Amino acid sequence: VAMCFSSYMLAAARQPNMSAKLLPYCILGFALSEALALFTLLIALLELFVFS
Amino acid sequence: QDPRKFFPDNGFRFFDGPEDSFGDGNIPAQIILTLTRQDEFILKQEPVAAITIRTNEGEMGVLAGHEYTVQQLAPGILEVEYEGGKKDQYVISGGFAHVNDTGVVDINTVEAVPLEEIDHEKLAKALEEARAKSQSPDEAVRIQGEIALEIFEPLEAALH
Amino acid sequence: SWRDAGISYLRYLSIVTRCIHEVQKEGPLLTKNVRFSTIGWKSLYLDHGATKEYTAIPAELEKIPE
Repeated sequence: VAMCFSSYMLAAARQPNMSAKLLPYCILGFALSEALALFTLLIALLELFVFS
Repeated sequence: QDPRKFFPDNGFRFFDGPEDSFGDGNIPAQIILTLTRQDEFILKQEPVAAITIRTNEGEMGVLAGHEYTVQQLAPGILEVEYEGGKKDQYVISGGFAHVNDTGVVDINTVEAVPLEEIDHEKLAKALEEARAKSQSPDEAVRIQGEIALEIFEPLEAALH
Repeated sequence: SWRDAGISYLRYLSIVTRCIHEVQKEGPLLTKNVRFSTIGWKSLYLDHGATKEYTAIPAELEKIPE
């Protein structure tokens, strides 16, 4: 997550003009990185609340 | 007395440098290059597609709207590529590349000569001259040989 | 290396330029640009009435100022 954000922080620092075009790809890699934690929490919920 | 009859103008004002803005729009399609040796330019604000430098950290390349930077130039060759696919090589003697986010290049150098006016044959003798200088144990001639070889070896590999 | 030897970066550039002017072919370009590497200047400091050379900085590039 922060590695996805950190690259944006340096990038806009190194180039403010491109800060608008890189943000969709920070959002993309952020959501598609957090999805694996989402499915891990889904495993956490399925391991217990359906099994006895 | 007279109240300061003279008023010499600040000579810096005669030059018209860029106003490097943070960028509220798009990027240009081609860099605006301006090469300068000691005092006179060989290239003034020419549109160019790409340029490849040799630096101390390594060999770099640049396109339109490259990140804002400034750095040394290793004593070697410099490659340039226009929008027409052709190329132009220049042997250089150190310098400072000044790249901008707007897309602008100001490469201030000491010397800038085309490859066409150089012969490998004359370079050949100067090679072993530099090697003998480096092998001659003397701080006054050793470093001079190391530097002479530092400038011939890029040419030695660029010619071959 | 050459840095810690005492020579400057400016002597380094001028030495490289002096070396590059040798190898390039003979023509009007070299015929002009050798002027940009030949060393012919000097330095002087005025005595009470006489002229004397302030030789604390040599013009030749191999030497080291002191």
